[PDB]
Amino acid sequence: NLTKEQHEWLNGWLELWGAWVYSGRLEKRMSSVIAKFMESVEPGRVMTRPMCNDDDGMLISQVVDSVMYIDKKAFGILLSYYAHGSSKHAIASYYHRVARPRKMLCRGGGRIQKPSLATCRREVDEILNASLFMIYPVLDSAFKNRKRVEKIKHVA
Amino acid sequence: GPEEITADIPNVGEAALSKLDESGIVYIGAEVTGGDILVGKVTPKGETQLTPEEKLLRAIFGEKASDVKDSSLRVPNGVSGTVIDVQVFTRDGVEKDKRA
Amino acid sequence: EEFDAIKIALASPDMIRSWSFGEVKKPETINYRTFKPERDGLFCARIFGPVKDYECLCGKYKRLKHRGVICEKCGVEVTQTKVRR
Amino acid sequence: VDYSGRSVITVGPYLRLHQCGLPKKMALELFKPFIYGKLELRGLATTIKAAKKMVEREEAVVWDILDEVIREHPVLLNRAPTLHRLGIQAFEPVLIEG
Amino acid sequence: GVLKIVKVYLAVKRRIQPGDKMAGRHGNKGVISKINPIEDMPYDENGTPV
Amino acid sequence: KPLVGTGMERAVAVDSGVTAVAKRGGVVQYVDASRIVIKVNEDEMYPGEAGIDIYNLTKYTRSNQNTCINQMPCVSLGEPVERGDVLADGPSTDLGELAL
Amino acid sequence: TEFLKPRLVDIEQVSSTHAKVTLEPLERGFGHTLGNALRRILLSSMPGCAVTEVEIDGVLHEYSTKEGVQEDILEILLNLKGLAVRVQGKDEVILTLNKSGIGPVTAADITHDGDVEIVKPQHVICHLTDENASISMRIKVQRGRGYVPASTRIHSEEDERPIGRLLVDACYSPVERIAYNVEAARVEQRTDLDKLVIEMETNGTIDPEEAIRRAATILAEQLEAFVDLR
Amino acid sequence: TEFLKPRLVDIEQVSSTHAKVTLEPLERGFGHTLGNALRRILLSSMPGCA
Amino acid sequence: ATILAEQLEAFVD
Amino acid sequence: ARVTVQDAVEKIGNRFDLVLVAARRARQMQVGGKDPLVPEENDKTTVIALREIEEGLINNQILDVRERQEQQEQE
Amino acid sequence: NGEPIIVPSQDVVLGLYYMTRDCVNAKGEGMVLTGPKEAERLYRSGLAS
Ligand SMILES: [Zn+2]
Repeated sequence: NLTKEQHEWLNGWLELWGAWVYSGRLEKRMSSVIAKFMESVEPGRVMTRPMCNDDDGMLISQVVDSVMYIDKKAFGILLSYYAHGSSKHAIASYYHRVARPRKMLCRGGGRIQKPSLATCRREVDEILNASLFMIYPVLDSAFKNRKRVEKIKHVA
Repeated sequence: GPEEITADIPNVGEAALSKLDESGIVYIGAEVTGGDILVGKVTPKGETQLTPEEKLLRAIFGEKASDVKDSSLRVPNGVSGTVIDVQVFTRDGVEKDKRA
Repeated sequence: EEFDAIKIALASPDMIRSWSFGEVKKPETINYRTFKPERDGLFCARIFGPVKDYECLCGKYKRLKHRGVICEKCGVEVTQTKVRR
Repeated sequence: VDYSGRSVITVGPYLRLHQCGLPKKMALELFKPFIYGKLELRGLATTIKAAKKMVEREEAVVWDILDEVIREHPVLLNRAPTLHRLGIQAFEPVLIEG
Repeated sequence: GVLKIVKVYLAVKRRIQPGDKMAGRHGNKGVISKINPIEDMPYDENGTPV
Repeated sequence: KPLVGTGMERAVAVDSGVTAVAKRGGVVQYVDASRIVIKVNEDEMYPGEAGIDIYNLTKYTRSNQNTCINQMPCVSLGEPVERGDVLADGPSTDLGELAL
Repeated sequence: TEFLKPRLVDIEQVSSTHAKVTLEPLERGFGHTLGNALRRILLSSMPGCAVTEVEIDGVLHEYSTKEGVQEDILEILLNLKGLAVRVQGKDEVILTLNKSGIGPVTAADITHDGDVEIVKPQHVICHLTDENASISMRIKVQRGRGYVPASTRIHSEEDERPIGRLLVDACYSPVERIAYNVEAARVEQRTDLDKLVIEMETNGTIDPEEAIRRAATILAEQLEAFVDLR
Repeated sequence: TEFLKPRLVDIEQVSSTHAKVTLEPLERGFGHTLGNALRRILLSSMPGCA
Repeated sequence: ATILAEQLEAFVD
Repeated sequence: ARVTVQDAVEKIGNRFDLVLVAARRARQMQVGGKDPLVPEENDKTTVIALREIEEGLINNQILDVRERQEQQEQE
Repeated sequence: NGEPIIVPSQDVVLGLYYMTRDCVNAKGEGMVLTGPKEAERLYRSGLAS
């Protein structure tokens, strides 16, 4: 698969894109004006998440649109991992909650059952690894083939 | 902490800072549109005041960012047109910048 | 939510004490150092519900996992902030 | 009342009896969640934030989707003071530049 | 509580369009409904368009 | 200007306090888009002063109703103007007549 | 089918701009038709050359005031919008106007190229007043038709625009006024023929015979789609 | 400098001697010129027998 | 259209 | 049904009953995704349901017994 | 009251009054026409007012 610094660069850009997508959902908790004064005088120990400059956000959104539109399940796992901030174990347990009994042919004589947490964690990890491997080269090419807009110039 | 006017605006790109100078103020004559940043202003979200314990540990380690919340002056939507005058009044005691 | 009639009448002191959630005993509304509401004031969190969604005043209970509880430290019942009105 | 606009009125004599000329920008601001729904239905936007920014950037596919949405979707033209009941009428809008 | 104040002046240029109000001096106000081209305007015998 | 006026337009344009009328008559020495330097006549000059009036003109000052206020000069270089003549046309004036 | 064909007979220029041009002969009921169609085409879609960008030195925006000139820079841009020029060879030229000293800055002081001919050498642009005053603009002349304003141009400009390019609106069409006349043509065997007298009045740049031939070319090109496809 | 050539999109034959010859799109201010020219020619110049 | 083209036929390019 | 709903009004007998019947038909076309019996000709579901009433396929009792038929065929 | 409020107002009314009014000897008085289409053809050709 990929190496580690490539994975670090891709995970940083995708975490920024996930926090940019998560800053646009409809349902959010409401805080009154007294809560805003308390947060402005003595804020929390942990601050918020960093966002994109909205052009990198739109470009990464178009890249994942071009790649992960044929697979709804992997794209939903990717959104719930990078935007909502949930860990892989939480996504695997939520997949174990709504799991349907599928015909397996690997262990035993092909019994029917509900799949456990271990195979759920394995398929979530495999989907995330394959999704990042499919996103990386076209995202590298899209960041390469983008014109760097410079500062304004003075003609006299 | 005080709100600094500078071009070190986090989580924004060249499409908004192509008209600002190194001081955070739009050039006279730069035709702006709706949504473009005029004056680059950022409010501190952490802290600025320190103790002498934090002074010696600052000489050890360094600083942080502490400039998360951005409240820069942007053009209201629909308004356009070239900047014709920028007048920067300050207070007696605060050190000015290059644009001032 | 599906009511047939809107009945109006006079209010007994027992009914007014049944509406209320705590006796307001101080004129001062909020503080000035940090802007948290006072105790038994005109804006008090223990009487009129919490300020933020699913949070107390001191910061002990801070999630929807503790759905509805009373904080033993500051009295602020952990609910949604819709119950301030 | 939300989803509401206001502008000066002029004369269109090329119209029919059940039509009125809404501007492009004002109707884009009016029909914005409908444009969000058609953008996410046609697969041109994955998320609501991507749909929000595609409308806010005013692309040509957004104008085509707005031309499809506003077709046969009547809006009420109110004028105050509404003395009698004919001061509110519903017209099938036709997008004009202005 | 104010350190410095910056004031930026934008000079918009507002051409007329359909919708802009106009009036004479004798109370005959109105609203521009259309900008009609120079080839469509009525011309007199000399050729100057209205 | 209006082709059909009244003759009241000159009185309104002079006494509105918006143009730059000449205090003392003489010969104009330097016409600019920003200032007018006029040399006074000899008989209207006291021996105490030098006898040079510098009429600065406010160019593109914002008004209350967000319109512009600029003063374009109408007099040419080297032209004898007396006392009470409109030297700089205001926002809506044409050679000392009100032009709305 | 007893039709007759018209020809350009007389082209008399009363002035350098005003130029009356006749058309003879035309059948009964064709003079008004052809006259109105040619008048509408010549007023709408005549290609010409006009000033599009102006870069005065030391000037950022149009609402500034340069030291030395008498006219405001907006008045200079209006006087340069009113400039009439005729580019012969190219479609996009760049002129230069350098002038110092006391005196008016006429249009004849523009340092023209080998294929750019100014038609009005008395078009006063500026009024220099100071002895140490100077002005060095870099006028840009494009080629097109119609009226392209600065708002349409900054909407169609996806590339960056630098600070200094005072964007002048573009009035490309060189025909300002035109009126035809349907008189009685003098033909020795037919008394039911009407001549057409088109009394054009151009900007001094276009040729009147070239204008009529280009207008008829546009009309025939538009009627090709009516002849061919049903 | 090239114009916009129209494309005939509809001939809605209502009857055996009726037509609605829709012809779009033309340049701004050319539909009136072409329509008035064709109307005057057809009303007072088309040959036939009677 | 043929009649108008034939009338305009003279002064074309 | 695009310009005037007059013949649908004469078919129904009541403006408000026409609004209610066409609303249930348009809800069945928007939520359930049912098959419109008329060619849609790229119209919206409001005009399609109004055109179905204009022809005369949709009535209150007819749509109710059709919904009852689908319900009893579900069970 | 049961009267139409979608009514021509002042400009359509001036145009229709000028249409259906009649002069005395204007232009081409006393012909016979094959119908409404030939009347419209006569006016737009200019042989009758
Ligand atoms: Zn607590």
